[PDB]
Amino acid sequence: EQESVKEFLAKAKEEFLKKWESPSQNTAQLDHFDRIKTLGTGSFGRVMLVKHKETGNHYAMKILDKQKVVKLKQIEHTLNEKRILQAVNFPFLVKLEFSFKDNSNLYMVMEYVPGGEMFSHLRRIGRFSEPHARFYAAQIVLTFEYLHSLDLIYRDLKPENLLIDQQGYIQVTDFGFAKRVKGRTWTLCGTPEYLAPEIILSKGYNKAVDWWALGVLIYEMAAGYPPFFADQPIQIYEKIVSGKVRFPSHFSSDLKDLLRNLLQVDLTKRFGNLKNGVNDIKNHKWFATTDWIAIYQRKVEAPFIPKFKGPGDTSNFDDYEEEEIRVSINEKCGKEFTEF
Ligand SMILES: NC1=C(N)C[C@@H](c2nc(-c3ccncc3)no2)NC1
Repeated sequence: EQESVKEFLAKAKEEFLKKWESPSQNTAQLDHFDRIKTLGTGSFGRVMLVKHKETGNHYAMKILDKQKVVKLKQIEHTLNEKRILQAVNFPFLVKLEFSFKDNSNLYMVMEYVPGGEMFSHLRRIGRFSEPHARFYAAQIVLTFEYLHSLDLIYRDLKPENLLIDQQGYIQVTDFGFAKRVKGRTWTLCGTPEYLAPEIILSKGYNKAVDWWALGVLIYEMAAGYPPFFADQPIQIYEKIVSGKVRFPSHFSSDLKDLLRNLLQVDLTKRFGNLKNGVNDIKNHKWFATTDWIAIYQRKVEAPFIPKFKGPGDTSNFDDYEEEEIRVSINEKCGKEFTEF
């Protein structure tokens, strides 16, 4: 508990709270950009590569359909996402540069990270070596230390949401389930393979669900597949609440010991949620070679640099059908999104 770390987190919370209490709004508009390519797509929104017409800079624009947000009951979650993203600041979190709305849509304009998703690189290589997995895991440990000290839970850790930048480091994206929480919270949300047992059982839960998800991620990076999988979600949930996990023989003894303490079904015994907090993780034998300050300062040479030609290259993302960005002549759902 060195005073330099305590003072760092105290200042981090001061700066977050000032932006949290006075958010920015309406800092660009759609016809300031040229549309280039669809980078991914979902049930109420998509992400598109765009170019700013006056500066030439590239950005990733997240577009949400207001009517579909209402129908799928995601109003509060969408308002959480933009308010948190405009208030945070950390080396491994993606930067929000603009936000605005119009008659039909909500827009969040982020920095474009051209190296692609961790998911693509993991599946192409097969599995990551333990030093490679540990480089990425250390970045997530520091990011969760930051978020939890601001009373934020993240709730969507998985390889699809971790983007690899030009230096080989992580940028975390997608804050659609992130929330400010003083105590417990109760919403059923997340991705099935990564959910903690207390979410599945409809209990009130806390930041310990992020430390469970870190155990799932480290297992998946080091093995090539997640610890709990099956064809139907109900079958995945039965394996999770049992907590029975089998480890490949190539895992080191230190790795198995860390994973047994992160994938602990009893949340009151889980690493990250004991009296010493994150320091039970930082001081574990599996992290003995990690220089925590050098990682934060980005002074460690990364194990892998993505191949791409420049800031507008899309070769590390995949191909989707290209659809219109339509804006109605009439305003939709104006009252619901007043504060956006
Ligand atoms: N399943 C999900 C994806 N598959 C993509 C992800 C997301 N990616 C970006 C992005 C930011 C900057 N540069 C490139 C991409 N923003 O959100 N949302 C969830």
